[PDB]
Amino acid sequence: RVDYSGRSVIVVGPQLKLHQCGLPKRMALELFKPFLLKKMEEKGIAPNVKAARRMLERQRDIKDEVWDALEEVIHGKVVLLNRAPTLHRLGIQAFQPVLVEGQSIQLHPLVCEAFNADFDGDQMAVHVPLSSFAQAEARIQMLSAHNLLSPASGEPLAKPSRDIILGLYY
Amino acid sequence: YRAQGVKLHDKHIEIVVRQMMKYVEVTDPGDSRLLEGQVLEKWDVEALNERLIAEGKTPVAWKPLLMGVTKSALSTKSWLSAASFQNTTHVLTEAAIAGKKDELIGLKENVILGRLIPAGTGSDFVRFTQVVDQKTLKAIEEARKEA
Amino acid sequence: KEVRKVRIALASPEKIRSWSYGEVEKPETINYRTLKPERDGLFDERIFGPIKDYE
Amino acid sequence: PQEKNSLKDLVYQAFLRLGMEKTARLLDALKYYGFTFSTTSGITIGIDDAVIPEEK
Amino acid sequence: FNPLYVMAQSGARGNPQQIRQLCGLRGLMQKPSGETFEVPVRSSFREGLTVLEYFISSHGARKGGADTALRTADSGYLTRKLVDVTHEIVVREADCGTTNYISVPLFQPDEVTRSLRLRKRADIEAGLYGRVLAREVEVLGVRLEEGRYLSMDDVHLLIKAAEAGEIQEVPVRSPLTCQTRYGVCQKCYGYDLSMARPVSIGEAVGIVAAQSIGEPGTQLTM
Amino acid sequence: SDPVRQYLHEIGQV
Amino acid sequence: PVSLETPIGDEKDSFYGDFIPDEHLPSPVDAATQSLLSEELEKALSKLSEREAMVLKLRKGLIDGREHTLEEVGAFFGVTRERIRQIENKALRKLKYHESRTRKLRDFLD
Amino acid sequence: AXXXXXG
Amino acid sequence: MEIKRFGRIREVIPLPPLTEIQVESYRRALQADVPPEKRENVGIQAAFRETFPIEEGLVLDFLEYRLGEPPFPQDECREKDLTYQAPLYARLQLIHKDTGLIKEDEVFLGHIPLMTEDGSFIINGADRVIVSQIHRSPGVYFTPDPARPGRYIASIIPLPKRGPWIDLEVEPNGVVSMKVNKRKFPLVLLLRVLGYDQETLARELGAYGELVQGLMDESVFAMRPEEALIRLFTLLRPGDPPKRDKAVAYVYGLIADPRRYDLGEAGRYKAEEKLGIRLSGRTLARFEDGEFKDEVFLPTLRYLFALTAGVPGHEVDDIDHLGNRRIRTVGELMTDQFRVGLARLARGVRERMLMGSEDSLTPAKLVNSRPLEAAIREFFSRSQLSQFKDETNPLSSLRHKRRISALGPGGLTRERAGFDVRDVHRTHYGRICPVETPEGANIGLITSLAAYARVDELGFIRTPYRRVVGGVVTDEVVYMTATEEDRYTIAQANTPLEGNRIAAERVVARRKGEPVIVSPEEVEFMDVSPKQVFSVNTNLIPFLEHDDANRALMGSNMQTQAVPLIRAQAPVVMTGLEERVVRDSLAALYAEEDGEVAKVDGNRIVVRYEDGRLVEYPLRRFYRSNQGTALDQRPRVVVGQRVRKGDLLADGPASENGFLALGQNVLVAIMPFDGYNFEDAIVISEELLKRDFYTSIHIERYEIEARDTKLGPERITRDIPHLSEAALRDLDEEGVVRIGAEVKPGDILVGRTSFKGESEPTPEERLLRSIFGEKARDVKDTSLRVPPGEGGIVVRTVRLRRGDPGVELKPGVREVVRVYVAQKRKLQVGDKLANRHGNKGVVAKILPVEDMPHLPDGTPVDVILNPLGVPSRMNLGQILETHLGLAGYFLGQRYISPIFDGAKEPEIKELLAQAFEVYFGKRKGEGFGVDKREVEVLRRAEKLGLVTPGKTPEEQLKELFLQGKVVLYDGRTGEPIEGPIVVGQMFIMKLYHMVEDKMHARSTGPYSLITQQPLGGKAQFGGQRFGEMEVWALEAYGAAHTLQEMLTLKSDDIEGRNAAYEAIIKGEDVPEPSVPESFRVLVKELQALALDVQTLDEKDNPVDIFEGLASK
Amino acid sequence: AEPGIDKLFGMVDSKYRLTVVVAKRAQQLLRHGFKNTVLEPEERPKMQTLEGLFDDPNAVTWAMKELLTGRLVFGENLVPEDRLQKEMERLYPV
DNA sequence: GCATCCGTGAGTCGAG
DNA sequence: TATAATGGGAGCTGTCACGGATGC
Ligand SMILES: [Mg+2]
Ligand SMILES: [Zn+2]
Repeated sequence: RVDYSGRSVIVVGPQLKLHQCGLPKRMALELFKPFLLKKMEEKGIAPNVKAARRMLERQRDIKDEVWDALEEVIHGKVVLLNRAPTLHRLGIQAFQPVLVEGQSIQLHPLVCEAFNADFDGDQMAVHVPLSSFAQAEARIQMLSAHNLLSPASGEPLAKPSRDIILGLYY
Repeated sequence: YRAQGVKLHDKHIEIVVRQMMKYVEVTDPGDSRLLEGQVLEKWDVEALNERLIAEGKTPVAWKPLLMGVTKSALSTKSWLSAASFQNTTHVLTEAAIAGKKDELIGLKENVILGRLIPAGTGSDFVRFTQVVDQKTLKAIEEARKEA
Repeated sequence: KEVRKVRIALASPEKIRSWSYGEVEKPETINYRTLKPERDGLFDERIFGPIKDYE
Repeated sequence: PQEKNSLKDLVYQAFLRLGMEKTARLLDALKYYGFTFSTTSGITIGIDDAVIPEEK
Repeated sequence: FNPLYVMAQSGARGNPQQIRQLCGLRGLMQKPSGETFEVPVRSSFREGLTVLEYFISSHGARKGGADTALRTADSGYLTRKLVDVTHEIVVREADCGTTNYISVPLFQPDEVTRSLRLRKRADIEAGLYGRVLAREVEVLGVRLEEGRYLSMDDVHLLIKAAEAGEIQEVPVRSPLTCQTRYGVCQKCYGYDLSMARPVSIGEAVGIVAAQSIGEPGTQLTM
Repeated sequence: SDPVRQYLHEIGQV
Repeated sequence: PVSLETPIGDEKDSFYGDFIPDEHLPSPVDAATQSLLSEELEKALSKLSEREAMVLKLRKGLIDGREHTLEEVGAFFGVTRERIRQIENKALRKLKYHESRTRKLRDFLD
Repeated sequence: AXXXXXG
Repeated sequence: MEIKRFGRIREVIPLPPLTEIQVESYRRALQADVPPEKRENVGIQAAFRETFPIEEGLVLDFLEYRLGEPPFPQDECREKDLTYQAPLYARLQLIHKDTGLIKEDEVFLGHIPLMTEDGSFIINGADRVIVSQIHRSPGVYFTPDPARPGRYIASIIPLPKRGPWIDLEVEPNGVVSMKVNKRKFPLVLLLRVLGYDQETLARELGAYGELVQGLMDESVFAMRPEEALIRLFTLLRPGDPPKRDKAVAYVYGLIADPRRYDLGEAGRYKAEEKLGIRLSGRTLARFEDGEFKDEVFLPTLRYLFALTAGVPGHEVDDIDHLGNRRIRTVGELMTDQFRVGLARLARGVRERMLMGSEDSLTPAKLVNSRPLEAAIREFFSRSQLSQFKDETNPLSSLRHKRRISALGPGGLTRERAGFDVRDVHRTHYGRICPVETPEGANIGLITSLAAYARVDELGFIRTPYRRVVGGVVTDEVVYMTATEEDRYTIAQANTPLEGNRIAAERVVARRKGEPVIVSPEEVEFMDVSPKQVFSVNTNLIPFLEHDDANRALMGSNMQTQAVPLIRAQAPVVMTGLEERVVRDSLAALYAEEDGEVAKVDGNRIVVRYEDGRLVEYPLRRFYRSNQGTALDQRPRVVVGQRVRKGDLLADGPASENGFLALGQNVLVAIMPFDGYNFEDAIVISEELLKRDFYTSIHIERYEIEARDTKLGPERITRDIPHLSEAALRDLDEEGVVRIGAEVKPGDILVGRTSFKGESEPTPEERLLRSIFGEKARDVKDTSLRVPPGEGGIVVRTVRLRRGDPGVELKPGVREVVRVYVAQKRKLQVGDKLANRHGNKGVVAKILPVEDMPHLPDGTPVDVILNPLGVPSRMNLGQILETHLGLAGYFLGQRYISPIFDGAKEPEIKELLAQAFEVYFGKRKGEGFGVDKREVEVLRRAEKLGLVTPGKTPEEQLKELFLQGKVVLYDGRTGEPIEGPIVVGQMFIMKLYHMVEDKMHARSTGPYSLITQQPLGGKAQFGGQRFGEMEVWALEAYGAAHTLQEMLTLKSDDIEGRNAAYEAIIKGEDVPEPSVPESFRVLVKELQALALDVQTLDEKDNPVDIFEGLASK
Repeated sequence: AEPGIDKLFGMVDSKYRLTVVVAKRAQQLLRHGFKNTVLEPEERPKMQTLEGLFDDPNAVTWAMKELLTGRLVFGENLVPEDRLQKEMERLYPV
């Protein structure tokens, strides 16, 4: 089992670019919590680390600048989304997270086929790669938009299906 | 797989079948310490045979051996891999009696120990790469030009 | 140093005694009142170490 | 008419010739137009759309 | 422009048989034994099945569900067996310099045994695309060199020359012949099929193979 | 096989 | 006592002990807090001369671990116990002013 | 209970 | 609200009491209302009768038993976490045979749990349900030998744990073998012990094909019954001395002893019918006049040989036939545990009878009731068939009470369960539902009793059929077993009838499950109803005949998962069973006799009956179910109302005017929308939230104990160290949050202090203490706080204190406080929705009203479902539902459409026409013509062949409307959708899988004891499991550092994780991992196995990963 | 996709070597607070805040861009490790 | 050489 | 610390899926 990791129900978000995904605000706050303490001390939001953590302990103690600080924390970084069962390497992919209201993780439509996820209640787990090395591996080799072909057959994996095919055919 | 309309490159299938023909059974030990029937890797028996021919000795007569994935997996060299698969007690006794060493060649071993796997960013081929800008590279070039 | 190999072999009774920090003599766990480790028991502090750091 | 196989071959060829950056852009585009058009096209399902042929 | 027809043709949703059940007859049904009822379900779903028709179908339904549930398990097991028996295989060098290779046959013996016939395109693509020629191959006045990574077009051309009877089998670098220890080299392997370029030295081939063989396992019957 | 049965036999010997 | 490997649930996938938190070892938060405490205390003990800072480090045990009496820090520094206690007082007091000013060490008092 | 999620 | 019903099938009988399988079974087992002398020998009475007399000399016999009244009422038991149960007394008498002295006393045996009115139990405060078990019936069976084609195996099976399975076989050497306890020996020997002589076996088995010669052994008759008996004992018991009385005792106990060997009444009956003989009892043989006498063995051998020869009138048995499989209901299962516990009590009795003061012994001194109590408590607590009750809605509970499990004690392990056990057998018809089963690992092993089906006294399931004589259908109904059913030709319920006469020349019928077309002259019986084929859940799916079974399965399953909604509605389209479900589940409250309603309150209703008596009915209000859903009843009558018998008084949860309400009727459009309904995702209107559609109430229970400690007592208090008045604001004088207070994550529900574990303050703390000049407090803050992601309004607190009346807690506990927290949940993004046809999906988008597709008259739709969910799923019922829904929307009506006798397309078209007149002719009167956009759409429809070209706009719009389709305007543009869209009302439910209960995230948190890895689970603030396969995935990307991080810094590398956190909060890059603690654990566990695991460098010199700490 | 990813894959014999280079460079920038950057002020990757455009905090983003400029050198054994460390510490203190 | 016994395996999360 | 007492009980049964080792 591992630290820095969450899970929620997936929901379709077609507004996302291929390399993106919708990560709930509360989820992201708890996942990046140390980075957010650091960025909070890097601005005027808190005196120090412990003051910031005690500040974030209760939900009514949480204000507006903190979400902007969090926005600044996650910039450029990618999370890992994983859907069990993990049958081949594209069961885990890297996305730049985009903070969203609500409690649901928003998945990009094209990658669905590779996760074998629909939206009839499926869930997914989020993992926050920590080091600079980890992040680099994720953004180069593990990014969804970098993996466009099946390591199995060679043919495309992210590719139009359902509504998309329908619209273009029509 | 074709039957079910699954496109799947022969490559992978050949990698596995390759792991299936990994082993051989001696039919005549020749001038070796080996034994008639004793099973070993085709690689190791070819190295021994080349060392024995290089010594002007009799090479080892051996037979190609096919074995299915499970046996072939348990039959690995690295006992840390074999133990974490199946028939743990068997593997572990065999190894402890043999006083076996695991060279941490595979991924499984390193995964268990929590090392950096010998793969991808962890390949000995690429991990030793260095990076430097032209400014620092020239400053260091001046330091090397000094001495 | 860097760990490059891992060996596995039989433990001689002498090796086992070398590892040992003491022989457990009693089939006793912790005292039924003080809830502390018994002497020469499975949870003795005299053998396996202190319960508290540096105490 | 554009369907599954042809769109697949388009994405392959696009990967090959124009790289994964452009193929990503193209994919997101295809996504946008495909969905937006599917919306307005008027595709629905009513019981009469299962047309039993007389031949039967 | 009928919705079912559209969704079917486009590959957006549905196959002929499902559609057939929606409109035509449902079809023949199976007894729990594996035997087939002499009486077919004459109704469509749009018409509405009888009680007895529904009950007759339930057998098949239950059987298929049980097939799913009991399949997932053994497919997983196979995946894990494969992962364990291949895990140590990674692309370790650029070339093992083996002079050995395999010969992918473009023609297979017909079941009539009358002659040899060409193999299916998909199949030849499965054994050729992204492979490296271990010998010089010249057909239709084009020169395919020793060392060349067969792009998809190279394959198609090779099929075209095959139909022209200039070539019956293709010499290629294969893992079955690689002599790289504890792995395979770059040439013997071939294209990193995920990127349609040669495989990067250091890519965990074994795992990827086990996963590629694994994933569709949950689609194969019991 | 069964240690009870065994000891009972060894006792049934004297 | 009850078994730690007492099955929970109708599957083999759960043990009672799998639910039992390990209170003993310190969490990363706790250890980090102790590190920042030691570093902030060193930051506030550098605002004293090395003498008074060293007497405050010997009377509280941030040095050899234990707390020395006034007679031992007075014999070590070569002063009277009244004097060693006096510079302890002025160190404590200067520390109290430093704290009333910067307010850095307030948050650690829980 | 199991499958795509009836129960 | 007119309710129009369709269909021509007249149901001759209503459904039986739906919980009867529970209630009647338990009532039968207890016989609590039966005067002792009138009790039948069944149930616990039979258990007593098998256990007693207890002998060895003293003798303790049994007279009768009695059950007293429960010490606490059900409600009070639910509150105090007590079992609802009745005291059991047994009247016992002790005879000393020699003295003649008789001492008689009533001894207390402990308590037995009582079944509530609705068929469930209360065990330690929690509602529980005993699930019926299906198993192989006892009896004699003949099956084909899979090894030898012309050869057969005989099997004699008794009740579970009532003795061994015995096999008879004809060996390749021709001798007939018996197998008992995995011991193969020649049957001949046993036949000799039974008293059989070579003459009798020769004349009995003679006719057969020399098989009898394999039974011929000279050496066996040479030993007469005594030596043969000792020979067999030596064969079955190696090493055990072959004493005569030991052999007699052993063989008797194994074969003839009704106390150690029992075929059921079922096994006995079936064996009788199969071998064509008559049994004196439930054992294979008897001990009569000093010797052993045969019952079963010879007839069984006779049959086996006959079947092997090919002699006509001998069949193998289908073991999956529902004639050979029976149901153990609550009564039988409980009785089985009771019998075990009684046997243990008897071992105890005999124990105490050997020891003692032998002159003074009362029944009281002899009976220790403890083992009996233990067996009962064990059954009701830890048995596999005893399941925490599903009360999510009333259908959940009912279905749960109607479940059948092939698993459990003496049942199938899922590992042993292949396709044959899980199949729908032909005999399931009318008995066990073919549709309703789980998709996962339990498929076909857990099932549901069919709606008309009843379990008989023998445990076999029986289904009703109407008698038919000379083409005339009687109102006589006969319930048959599958074995019985197999003898007849039975017509389908939908066969046309004029009066009571069969009106078709060709009628569809079954013979042994096989479909066959017959004349009315040959029809012996007829189905009662299509309804009888399916479960209660499946009977709730309208237009079922149009849905593929696989999707029907899902709709069935998901109804169980519906959340009670504050505004819940009955379906626009119903199957007609929606009222009976509410009634039989005891959800709603009903009038007892005719009368006038006296008082009506939110809290209670008072009725005056014709007797003149006032009856007061309390209402259950905002009670928390097992699953946390709100269960409360709301009064449906007003003061002075005249009510007749069985009239509705109050609606329970998920009830609208006595009809089952699992969800909402919403106006749906079936079209794609901008990718927001892609892959089963669902788009909804904000208008649903605005009007509180899909709003449900949920109550959570938090609990905390203050106990005595060695370090001093914990206490519930308002005085909590280092907390502001801000944090204590909503706490009362005693330290408990006030009723009505809003609590959010981090807030204190119950303040608690505990004396600190003895502290070595670190020098940092001593110095910091000197600096702030404040004494470290004696105690610390242990208070109960609201967990992450939870919260709401406090509606109740319970406080139980030691030293208070009625109250005794578990040892060491000073007090227990419970806080109940209620929330109103509005539908949100991520909540799961579904319909009865198996269409399910998560809400992906909530659109403002102006963004929604709307009808030309300005009315926006509620829900947008993707049509792509249809073709591949082949569930067209949802479509028909929608069409009829459309009609119902404009006509203001609801429908009853019975399964397989429904509304049909033509009638729905008529109704749709009517509705068109309402939807349009209104517009024509209001002064508006057809819209331009309508004209454009009409043009496209004409191209689609949807409407006939040349008709007026009105005639064409009517044509579309009759196809169920309408013009729709996009709310964003105002331009019409280019085709006409299907729109109508659909019944959709919100399921219990809610994103609010699911979302979870962790930075750092608790670690496991031995492994030092993060805990699992949301309640424990756990981390996600990164399993073997996720590892394979990372390896395949060759992402080595991310992986190494997962294996070290983010899990069990202690120094690593601490250093990582410290580094991140400092803004420093994370440091290099070191050895994970679980590898260290591996090493130590291998050392304890006497293996030496050594980490070496490349020079083969040891490296210490324990950093010297483990090396002396 | 990451901007210019095709060229980046073009610059190396193995994609993983690209990752190692990018990552090591990112750590060099973090350790030296970006003072060692080869990007000119106009080439600096930016992030939109509420105030206005600011420097992009993401060192990996930076590294990829520098790699994209051609201003970086990479390969095995360009220089002994301690010498590189000490020189970079001399030129840009942290 | 060919029947036969015993011991080891039997997918993934999440919640219990 | 003192009549004499001298061999035990519970099994538990619808799955393979073979794998090797052991036996006429
Ligand atoms: Mg799904
Ligand atoms: Zn090679």
